[PDB]
Amino acid sequence: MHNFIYITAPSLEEAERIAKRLLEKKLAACVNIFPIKSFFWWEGKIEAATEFAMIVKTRSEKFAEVRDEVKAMHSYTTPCICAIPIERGLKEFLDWIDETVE
Repeated sequence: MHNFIYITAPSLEEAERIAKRLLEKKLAACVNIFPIKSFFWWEGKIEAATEFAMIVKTRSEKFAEVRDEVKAMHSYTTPCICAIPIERGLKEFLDWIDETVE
C-alpha cells in the first residue's frame, strides 16, 4: 500500500524541481534528497558521475503517475525509477501520507 520510490537526478536543481512537482500534484507526500556518486555500464564502458538520489514517499497506487511525471521532466532518456515496498510503518505517519495524496 505504501512504497519508497527511488530516483536519481543530475543536479540538486533538477532534483528539487522534480520533488516540488510531485508534491504540488499530490503524487507524493515527502521527498528526501542527497548527493551520491554513481558508476554504471553504458556503451561498452563504466561511466562515473555525481548525482542526487531521491527517496519519494507515497502510496503504491501512485507509482504510475510518479513514474510518468518524472520521466516527462527528467534529463535522462532512461532514468532510474524503482519502487521499494514498505512492510510496516508508524500508523500516524502512513495516515498522513494517505491524507496528503488523497
